[PDB]
Amino acid sequence: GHMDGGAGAAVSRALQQCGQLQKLIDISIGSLRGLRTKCSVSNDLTQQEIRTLEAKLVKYICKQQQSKLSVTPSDRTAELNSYPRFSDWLYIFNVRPEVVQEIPQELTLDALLEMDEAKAKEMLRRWGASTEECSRLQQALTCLRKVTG
Repeated sequence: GHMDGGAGAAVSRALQQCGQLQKLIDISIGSLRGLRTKCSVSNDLTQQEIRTLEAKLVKYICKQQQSKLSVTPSDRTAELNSYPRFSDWLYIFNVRPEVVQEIPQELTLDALLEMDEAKAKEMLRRWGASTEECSRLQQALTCLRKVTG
């Protein structure tokens, strides 16, 4: 409710970065994409760069619920309403993609951000998140609803 209401010339700041640029999300995530599989790196400072890239990526994927203050959440686009993509979201903190593959296709982050934290904990725990694993996740999933907006 602060300049949002019409995603016209304001949508560009959420939409160019939705796909057109694809450097911010992909290139930053490529670094962790490598790290998720290849953890033998001789470059310590890059482990820290990657650490930044991960946290930074949340600002790119969840910007559409944060920067929705300029781009109406009721407008954005179907694509912008599909963000943050669970696949491109859980990969940032590792929310066990092993577990997310057990989730029914109708239920996605779309519905996860929609559910209660207590409820989500029990959902995740029913998909393979093994109790403490879920708690580790919950603390990171909460970042979504704490990304401002």
